[PDB]
Amino acid sequence: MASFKLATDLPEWKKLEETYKSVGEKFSVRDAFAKDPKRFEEFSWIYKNYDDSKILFDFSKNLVNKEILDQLVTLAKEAGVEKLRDAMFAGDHINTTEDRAVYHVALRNRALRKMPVDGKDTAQEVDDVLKHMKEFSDSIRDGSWTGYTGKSITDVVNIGIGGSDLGPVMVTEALKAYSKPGLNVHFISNIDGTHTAETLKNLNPETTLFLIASKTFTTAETITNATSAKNWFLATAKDSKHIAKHFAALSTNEKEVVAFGIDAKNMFGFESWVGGRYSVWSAIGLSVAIYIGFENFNDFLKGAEAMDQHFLTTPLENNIPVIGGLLSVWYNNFFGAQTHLVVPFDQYLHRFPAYLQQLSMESNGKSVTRANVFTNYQTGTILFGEPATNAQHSFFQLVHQGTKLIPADFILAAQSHNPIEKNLHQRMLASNFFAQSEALMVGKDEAKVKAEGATGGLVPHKEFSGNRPTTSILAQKITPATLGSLIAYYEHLTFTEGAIWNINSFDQWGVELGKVLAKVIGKELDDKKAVATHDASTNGLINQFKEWEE
Amino acid sequence: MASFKLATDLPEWKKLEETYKSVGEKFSVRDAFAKDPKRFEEFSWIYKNYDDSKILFDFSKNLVNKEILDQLVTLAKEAGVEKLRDAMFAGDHINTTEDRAVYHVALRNRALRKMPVDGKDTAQEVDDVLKHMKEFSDSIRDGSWTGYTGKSITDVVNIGIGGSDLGPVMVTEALKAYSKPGLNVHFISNIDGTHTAETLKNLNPETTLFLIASKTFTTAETITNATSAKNWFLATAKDSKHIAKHFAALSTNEKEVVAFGIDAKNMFGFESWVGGRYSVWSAIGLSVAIYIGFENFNDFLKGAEAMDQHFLTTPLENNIPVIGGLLSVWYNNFFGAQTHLVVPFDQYLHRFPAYLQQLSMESNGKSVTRANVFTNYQTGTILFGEPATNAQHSFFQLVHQGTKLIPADFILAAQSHNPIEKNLHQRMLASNFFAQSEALMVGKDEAKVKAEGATGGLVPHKEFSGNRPTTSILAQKITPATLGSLIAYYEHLTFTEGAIWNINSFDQWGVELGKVLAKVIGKELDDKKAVATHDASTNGLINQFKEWEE
Ligand SMILES: O=P(O)(O)OC[C@H]1O[C@](O)(CO)[C@@H](O)[C@@H]1O
Ligand SMILES: O=P(O)(O)OC[C@H]1O[C@](O)(CO)[C@@H](O)[C@@H]1O
Ligand SMILES: [Cl-]
Ligand SMILES: [Cl-]
Repeated sequence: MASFKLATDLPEWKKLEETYKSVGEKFSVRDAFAKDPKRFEEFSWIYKNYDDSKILFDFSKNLVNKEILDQLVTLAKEAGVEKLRDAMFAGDHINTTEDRAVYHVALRNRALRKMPVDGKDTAQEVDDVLKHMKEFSDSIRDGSWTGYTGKSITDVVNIGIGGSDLGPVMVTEALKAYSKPGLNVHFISNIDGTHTAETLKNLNPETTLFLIASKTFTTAETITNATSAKNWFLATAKDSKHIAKHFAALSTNEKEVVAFGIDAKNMFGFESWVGGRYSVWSAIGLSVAIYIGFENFNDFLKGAEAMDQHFLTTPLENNIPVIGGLLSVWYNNFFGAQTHLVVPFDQYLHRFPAYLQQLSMESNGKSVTRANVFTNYQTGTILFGEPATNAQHSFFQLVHQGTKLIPADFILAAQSHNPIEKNLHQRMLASNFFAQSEALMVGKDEAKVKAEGATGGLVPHKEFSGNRPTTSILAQKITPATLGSLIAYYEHLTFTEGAIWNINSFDQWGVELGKVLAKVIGKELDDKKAVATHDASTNGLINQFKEWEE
Repeated sequence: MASFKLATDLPEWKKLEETYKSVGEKFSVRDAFAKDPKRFEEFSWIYKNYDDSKILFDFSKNLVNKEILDQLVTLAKEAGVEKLRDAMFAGDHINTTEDRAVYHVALRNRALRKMPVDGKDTAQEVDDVLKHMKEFSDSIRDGSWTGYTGKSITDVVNIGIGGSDLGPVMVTEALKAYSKPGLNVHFISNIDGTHTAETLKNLNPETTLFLIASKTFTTAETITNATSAKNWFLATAKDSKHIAKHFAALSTNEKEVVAFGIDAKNMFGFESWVGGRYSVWSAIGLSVAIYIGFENFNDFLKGAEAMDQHFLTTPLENNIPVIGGLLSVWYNNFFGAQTHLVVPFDQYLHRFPAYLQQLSMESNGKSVTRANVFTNYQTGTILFGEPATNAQHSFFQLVHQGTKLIPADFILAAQSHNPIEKNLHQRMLASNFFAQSEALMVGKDEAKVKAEGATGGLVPHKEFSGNRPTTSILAQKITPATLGSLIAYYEHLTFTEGAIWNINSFDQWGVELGKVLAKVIGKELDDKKAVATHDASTNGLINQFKEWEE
């Protein structure tokens, strides 16, 4: 049980409402730098990773000062962020609505600390599956695991959706510099048949390995897609006994895996207490281990592990994911900003925002607290983004000159995996990273617009308000370890947010209605008889489809 | 000059504020269907394309009725949406801040109507460039245009960013079913050197064609990327005279094209009155013409042309892009929703939301009206999305159970280009399209949660508010013509929004400050001396980078 019902009940929440009116709403970042010559030092933190690599988190261009952050910290203490965190790490069933542990932290327990669920250490069982993942990925990569005609595997297709897809996609894209030429990964996720047809078009069944990734192993799209891949494989291979060399499963559900015709020796298991949107660390990351090798995958886990130890052991006021979460609440609940922009100045990280969208929004898009009452305040933010410099030429116009507050996180690596032309492109990329946050803060007033040459009614069109907040995250390099630490940062930021809002960040009851309603309609699409069983819009859309379908 | 200063000054705006309080804020869609047995018929419209194909636009699950829509129409009339539209089509300089025509409509004038800028018909000059595009793309595709060693082209790389990139990417992805095996398109856009290195990795200079796409032909990232591709080509080809077989330009700026070492015969020109985010219809779409053939590209243009004729000639109250724009304003300015979700139930359309993000947000992210005063009300929405069914497993949890209003557009084709398994996947995909909008509208109350088996404090966690609005857009098939009509729909929706807000949807002054600030910093990154020329955050970030860079 929670210690409180609603976040709005916490005494510091009421205090922050007043602080918002007196100091927050008209906060001047320019004035803050001028008041405090140590602002950068006070509002930036160096994270040191397990391998002594570093990441600078600079919050100093945010609409925050010591007064405000101290209050947000007091709010975090009243909301029991620490008690909930420690319960999570203790293996307690803090996913209250499903009565489950929340133990993604245990997936990357490479130190083999004691980490019990139901009073039973999980360290060894997690480790065993990783050992299996190492053996199998090494086999694929060295060419000793051969297909049904005795050939080495050249292509691996992950089939899965949401938590079983976005992670493998994002991380294989992000760490693509660590891949081996000739060993390619592919993804089928959408039920849209285009996805199957386009992905299998040029693949050879003799040298293609499928990974069927589903926590439940009952997701409608995934089982259907896996059946279609099995059909495609057998159209060439003919005999079902060959499936054992070409189909593995990443799942919690051994029963359904085996019922599907996948051998238990080819299952890479995980438990219920791994949420899908926190599963890349598990068996789900097998595609990653194959693409870039197990040791790199282990390094990614150990980056998460080090950020977990940071989150667990650091006082709130210096606790980097906590500070990120506190600013989010500040913007979401006091300013009323609805969005949170995440912009990697990194092409490899192009699918990093899409990944964070699930982690953040599926966790925190809730309307009911742990005391089982409805919120009377905003919960999860809408998270979006694209890589820079692309994003500068898409929607940054609105970020600079629009009417909406859009808290933004910019991410850059100091070193590129691709330092072509003796780093000409890298320095240009970096210059944009620095200048965009600079621009958003400093703006450009009327006087400067006039000095730069505009007259009359053109003048206001060229003004920049400035005072637009950013968080800058500078890594040395986007290694596996760095990426693991960065994801864990957003995981614990997400944690802090949900803890303050007193929501359950770890369930997803909101997907069930669409699932049940789609099955009903799917049966109705088995003929071309007009339907009148729904609302008139749903009926009209279905009936128009029936007239227009093949 | 504008007829009014601020949208908030229009008498109907003030009326709508009252209508919002009395009827809008607590609007019940369920009650609306029960009051009006003809609601679906009254709030849905069939668009008929030039080829007699059709698209159903169903607005009936929105928070609107006849009273509200009539008021929004009166607002559109007070704001002079029609006068501004007709000025645009007349070739008038409605891009007031740059004193330019806004004439993307003239790019797809395949009927060769008289469409003058500065009193001079553009029909023939636009047509001439399309004839050049047809000849050249036919040459590439039939193999008669050979590289410097006499081989046919196998790969085409578009180099360009923002308006010069997102369109080519989105449309080649969307219409990929119409492509030819062995003739591939690639994109370099980011200045991040990863983008160049990864794209050119496996290409052969002897059979690779570059399209340097830049309206200005001065964009820093694009010229740098084009120089790098020219370096890569010449590392193999050795002699600069071979460039003429491997480099074309899509630009307004012949001077800079020629200074770059591209031959004028290999330039595909367009004019200043084509905004980048409305340029795919121009020479910029050359990659599309090569990928799927000129005739398919012409069909795409003629789809835009037909939607333009719809927009131009239809009374507001039946004018489909107008209705979409009016609902946007309703949600943005009366409910205070900050976002607009666009979800294609279509894998090919995976980059359709990212494209719309520029069109919408770069157009409408403005704070200054055509009367040259600052707005005191919300302008552009934050547009985001991913394809379904993927999006259902990412952030739809928040769309169903979060605390934010998120107006959503769902798009489905009744027929797939990939109807595998006698349409098993297609019917499943469609069932999700229908069920998601159904679910968002109908919700699930306390009583039903109890009937379905929940007790005690679990009950509220499983409730769905419902009354969550969607627009459903059902096409027969995503042909070129359909896609052209769909983009033009968002273009004219964007138009309507900007017209009501009295902003200039056609400039982008907001990108200049970041550009100027990045050049300053770029010069500072040419050494490793600490810098103190900026704010302390910008200085600290730069200095940390200098310590950590290669
Ligand atoms: O891994 P599974 O069980 O196929 O589920 C896929 C996804 O669908 C959800 O259950 C519902 O969105 C996600 O949380 C999950 O990641
Ligand atoms: O086509 P160009 O001139 O290289 O410009 C690229 C993009 O950058 C902008 O000028 C600024 O974002 C866009 O409007 C444009 O599409
Ligand atoms: Cl603002
Ligand atoms: Cl709501």
